[PDB]
Amino acid sequence: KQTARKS
Amino acid sequence: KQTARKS
Amino acid sequence: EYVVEKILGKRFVNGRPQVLVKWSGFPNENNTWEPLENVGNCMKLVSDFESEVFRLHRKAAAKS
Amino acid sequence: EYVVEKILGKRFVNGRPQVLVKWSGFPNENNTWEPLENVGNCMKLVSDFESEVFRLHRKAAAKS
Repeated sequence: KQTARKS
Repeated sequence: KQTARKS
Repeated sequence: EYVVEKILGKRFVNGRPQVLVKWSGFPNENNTWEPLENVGNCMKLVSDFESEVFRLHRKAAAKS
Repeated sequence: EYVVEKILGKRFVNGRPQVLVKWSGFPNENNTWEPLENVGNCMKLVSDFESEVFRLHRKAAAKS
C-alpha cells in the first residue's frame, strides 16, 4: 500500500 | 534512523 | 496516515522539497502539499511522478 | 536494509529515478545506485539532497 502522513 | 534497501 | 492515490506536483518551500498529494478516497479539492519527509511509504508513486517530470523536461529540451 | 549516511546523486535509468547512496560504516568506494523505491526509510537524507540540487540549480540560473 502507498501511504503518507498528512500535515 | 535513516535506512534503505540495498539492491 | 492515509492511502495515497497519486503524486501531482513538486515545489520547494524555504528551500525544502514538498509534493502535492492526491489522497485515495478524497476528491482533488482536498489535495495537500506535504514535506518530502512525509511520503516515505509511497515512493512508488513518488517515483512515478519523478519519471513523468523527467519526461517533460526532456520534451522542453527537444523543443529548444 | 542498511543505515544510510548521505544521498550523493540522482539519475534516471530507463526513465526511472535512482539515487546514489553512501552507506553508514562503509567507505565511499562502496557507494551504490538504488531505485528511489528503495529509499523510503531515509527521506530526510533524500530531502537534504533535493535541497542541495535546487540550490545549485538556482546558482546555474543566476550565472546565466
